[PDB]
Amino acid sequence: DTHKSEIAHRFNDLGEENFQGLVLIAFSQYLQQCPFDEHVKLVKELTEFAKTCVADESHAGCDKSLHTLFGDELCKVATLRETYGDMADCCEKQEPERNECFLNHKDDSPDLPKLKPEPDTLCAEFKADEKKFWGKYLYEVARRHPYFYAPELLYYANKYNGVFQECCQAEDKGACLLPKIDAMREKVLASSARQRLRCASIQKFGERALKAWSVARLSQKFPKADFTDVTKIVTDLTKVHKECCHGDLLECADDRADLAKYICDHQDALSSKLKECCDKPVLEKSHCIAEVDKDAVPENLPPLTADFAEDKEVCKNYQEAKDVFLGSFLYEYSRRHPEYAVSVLLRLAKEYEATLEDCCAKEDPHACYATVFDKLKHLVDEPQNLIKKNCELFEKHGEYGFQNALIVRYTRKAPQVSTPTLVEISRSLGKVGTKCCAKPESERMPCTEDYLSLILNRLCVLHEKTPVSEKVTKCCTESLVNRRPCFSDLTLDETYVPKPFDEKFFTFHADICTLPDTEKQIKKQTALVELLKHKPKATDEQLKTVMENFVAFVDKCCAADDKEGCFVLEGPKLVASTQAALA
Ligand SMILES: C[C@H](CO)OC[C@@H](C)OC[C@H](C)OC[C@@H](C)O
Ligand SMILES: C[C@H](CO)OC[C@@H](C)OC[C@H](C)OC[C@@H](C)O
Ligand SMILES: O=C(O)c1cc(I)cc(I)c1O
Ligand SMILES: O=C(O)c1cc(I)cc(I)c1O
Repeated sequence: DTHKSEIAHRFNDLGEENFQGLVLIAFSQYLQQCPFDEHVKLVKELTEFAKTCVADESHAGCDKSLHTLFGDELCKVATLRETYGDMADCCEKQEPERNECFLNHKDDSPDLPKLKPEPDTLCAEFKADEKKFWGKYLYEVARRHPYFYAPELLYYANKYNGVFQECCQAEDKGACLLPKIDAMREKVLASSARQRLRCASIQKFGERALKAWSVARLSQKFPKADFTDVTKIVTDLTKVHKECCHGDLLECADDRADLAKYICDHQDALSSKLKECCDKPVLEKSHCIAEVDKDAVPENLPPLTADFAEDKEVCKNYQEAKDVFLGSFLYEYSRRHPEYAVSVLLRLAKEYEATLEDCCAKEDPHACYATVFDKLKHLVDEPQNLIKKNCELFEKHGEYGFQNALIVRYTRKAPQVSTPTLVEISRSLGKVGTKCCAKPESERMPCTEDYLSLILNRLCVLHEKTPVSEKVTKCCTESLVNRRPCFSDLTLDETYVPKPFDEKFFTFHADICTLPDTEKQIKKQTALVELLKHKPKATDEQLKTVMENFVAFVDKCCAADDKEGCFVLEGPKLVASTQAALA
C-alpha cells in the first residue's frame, strides 16, 4: 500500500537531480533515436507526476509500479512505430513481458554520428546552461550504450564538471579540454564494455554466473572478509546489476546507495582501504568503493591444502553440499591469489569440481584427490604462457603491428565475421598489449583476462544478433568462463569457403590522403582482413608484400599533382599486383 507509491519513494530517496538524470538515461537507452528535446519533456512529465505523488501518494496512478509508469510513457510516444518498427508491438503486452520485449530492441550497435568535441562550442554551451549541458552528455552516452551502468554515468557527469569549470575559463580551451575528454572517453568505453558483460552474463548464463564471477572478484578485493559477508554483498550487488541491466534504473541506483552505505557501515569487517571512500557523497562514495584496490591478504590463513586436499573428509563435505563446498573453495582460493584472474579462479574451481567427481566415486578417494593441486597447475600455466608469448609479440612489434598479427589470427579463426567487426575486435584485442603488458607481475593476468572477456563479449553480443560462424557461436555460448581459452584454441576455420578478391578495398579516392591516422590504419586493416578472407592461407611474406605495395601506392598517389587522377588511373595496378603477389 503506501510504498505502492514507488515513484514518490524513489524521488524522496534519490532527490530531484538524480531522479531526473536517471529517468533521462532510461529513456535514452530504450529510445536511442529520439532527440534530447523529446526526452527532456518526458523526464519533466514524470518528474512532475513524481512531485504530485510525493505531495499526495493517494493521487490516481501514484500506486502504479515505477517501471509500469515508465513503460506506459514509452508506449505513449507518437513516433514509436514510425521510428522503432516492431518495438511498438511490445505495448500490447503486460509487464514484465512488455519490458523484456523493449529490452530486446536495445541496439548495441546504433552507429550514431561520431561526437567530435568543439572546445569553444562545448564551453559556450556549458557556460550557457550547466544542467542542460550535463543532460545532453548523459543522453549522448546512454543512447550510444544502452546498457551503460546508469549510476556511474551520473557520476561521470559530476566528476567531469570540475573539468569544464576549470577548462572553460582558460583562453586556450582546446589545449585544456581535449586530453581530458580523451581520458573521459576511455573511461566510458571500458565502463560500458564491463557493464555490457555483466548484463550478457545474467541474460545468457543466468544470475548465478555473475554471482560466481563476483564472489571470486570480491574475495580478492576484501580477502579478510568472511565467506558469508562476501556472499551477502555479491548478492546485493548482483541484484543492483540485474535491476540496472533490466532498465529498472531508479531502483538500481537506490539499491546501490544502500549497498554503498552497508559497505561503509561494515568497512572494518571488509577492508581498510574503504576509509578513503566512506565520507564521500553517495555517487562518489559508490564509485570509489567499486574502484578500491585489493586489500592485503591477511597473515595466518591456512594453506589451501588443509581443507581441500589433505583433509580426509573432502568427499563427504563435497557430497553434502557441492555448491557451498565449491563456493567456499572459490572464496578461499581467490582471497589468497590476487595475482590470478577471476576467470582463471573460476576455471580452477571447475576443474576442482571435475576432480572430486572423478575422485569421490573411486575405491580410495583421498589418494586420488590429495594431488589435485598438481592437476590444477596447467590452468595457471596456460594463461601465463598466453601473456608471455603475446606480450613478447606485442613488444617486438608495437601496437599497430600487434593489431595486425591479431587481424590475421582472428580472420582465420572466424572468417565469416563481417570485416568491420573483425577490425574493431582485433584493434581492441591489440590494445590489451598496450594496457596490460607493462603492469606489475601480480596485475598482469587479471588485467589481461578481464580485458579479453570484455572484448570477446563484445564479439559475442554482435554475433548473437547476426550469427555467421558456428565456431564463434560455440565459443560464445558453451561456457562463459572458458570463452577466452575457447577462442584462443581456434585454428583456421577449415569449413570456410574463401570469397573472390574484393577490389573495392584496394581502390581509393583522393580524400584518403587527408584522413586522420587512425582512419588510415583502419583502411589498411580492412584491406588486410579482406586479403585473408580471399586467401586465408596466404603466407606472412605474401601478406607483407601486398601491404607494403598498398602503402607505397597510397604514398605515391597522395604525392601526385592530380591525386584523384593518380588513384583512379593507376589504381588498377595495385589491384593487379596484389593478385600477382597472392599467386
Ligand atoms: C531535465 C535535465 C535537463 O534539462 O536533466 C538532466 C540533469 C538533471 O542532469 C543531472 C546531472 C547528474 O547533473 C550534473 C551535475 C554536475 O550537476
Ligand atoms: C558456477 C561456477 C562455474 O561458473 O563454478 C562453481 C562455483 C564457482 O560456484 C560458486 C557459487 C557462487 O556458489 C556459492 C554458493 C554456495 O553460495
Ligand atoms: O559495480 C559497482 O558499482 C559496485 C558498487 C558498489 I556500492 C560496490 C562494489 I564492491 C561494486 O563493485
Ligand atoms: O566487474 C564485474 O562485476 C565483472 C563481471 C563480469 I561476468 C566480468 C568482468 I571482466 C567484470 O569486471
